[PDB]
Amino acid sequence: NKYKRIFLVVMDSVGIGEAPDAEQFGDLGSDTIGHIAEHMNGLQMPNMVKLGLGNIREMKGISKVEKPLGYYTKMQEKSTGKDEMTGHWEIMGLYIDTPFQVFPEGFPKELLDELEEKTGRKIIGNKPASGTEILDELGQEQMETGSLIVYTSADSVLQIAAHEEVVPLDELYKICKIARELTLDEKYMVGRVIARPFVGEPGNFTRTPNRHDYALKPFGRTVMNELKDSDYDVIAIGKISDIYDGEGVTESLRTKSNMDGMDKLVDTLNMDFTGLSFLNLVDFDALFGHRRDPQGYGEALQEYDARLPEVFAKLKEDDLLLITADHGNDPIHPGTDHTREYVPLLAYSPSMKEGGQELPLRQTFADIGATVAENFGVKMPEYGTSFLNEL
Ligand SMILES: [Mn+2]
Ligand SMILES: [Mn+2]
Ligand SMILES: [Mn+2]
Ligand SMILES: [Mn+2]
Ligand SMILES: [Mn+2]
Repeated sequence: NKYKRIFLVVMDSVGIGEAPDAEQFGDLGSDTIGHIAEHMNGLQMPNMVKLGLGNIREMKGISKVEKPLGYYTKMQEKSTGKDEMTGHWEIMGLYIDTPFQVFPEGFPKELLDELEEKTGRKIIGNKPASGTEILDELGQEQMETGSLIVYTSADSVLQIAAHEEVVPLDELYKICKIARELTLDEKYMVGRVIARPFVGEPGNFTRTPNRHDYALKPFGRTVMNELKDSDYDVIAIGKISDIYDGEGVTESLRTKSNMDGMDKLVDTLNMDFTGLSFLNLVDFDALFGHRRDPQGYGEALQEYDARLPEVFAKLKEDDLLLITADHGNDPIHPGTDHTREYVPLLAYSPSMKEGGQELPLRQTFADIGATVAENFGVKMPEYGTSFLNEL
């Protein structure tokens, strides 16, 4: 192998400006890093700058450097959709024609009618809401009636809440499996069904850790599958295992925050492994992008950047660091959905004694998968062109 270890970091939703096909999505004018930089009167990201972030694109507080530590470019999404699954699945070598849908006005009556028909239960709610909000509003009615609270987030999810003392957990799980079956339909294609059991009394409801998820497997065997099948380590950090439904994962490390994510990345740097360490930093998307909070997003990016020098110090000559994103989620954009954007790509190894250069623009996210596959000598993905030789 050229590199013994590849550390892949997805800064979730950290887009670098509208893609050529942004108009189709209602995403004209969308710039995630750029609008955040303007809100902050200049972003403080000196370590990303040293890597060459400004060399990809100059933004307020983010300037180009004469000698970037590593190679740099941006990537264009080839798949139809801009959702959580699509971006990650493409990164690992796939092409996804069928997008996962979001439901800002709730689910179609046709879907909910069939769920009622199959379960013999009434459905209430049917709106985007946080767990706390929907239980405060509907928890009591749910307890008294034995109905199901169905709700969604700003991402492609269908969540079903029921009180543990009113609907047995095993019955809730059975209902979620039915919902999972009904939502494998492009009429209303849902990424994830989530059981949301709760306990307590009116005015004091709490969700329990008895949450179960019902996810879809990637539409194809991924580069992670190939690595695992060839006895390489595939260490998933954060939501990565969930996103791929465990496919090709050899170890999964749960994280509770972006800072915790970086701690787990550092943990993997300290591990003797051969293969891929794959981190998703989700706070950018989950806390700040969807909530249209440019201040919080900017603070999070600055907190993330400050962690990087320790990562640089720990990288070995035969380690490669790859930093990218999955889509955009511009915190100063209408609505609550993602934005169709280019994503940055930074590729750094301490063995790059002369620093890096500009790479040709990556025409699909699958170029990452192709590079990883070529490095470890496993079956190449159907899509994607490796840039390993350029490094
Ligand atoms: Mn838009
Ligand atoms: Mn994402
Ligand atoms: Mn999202
Ligand atoms: Mn050196
Ligand atoms: Mn390309």
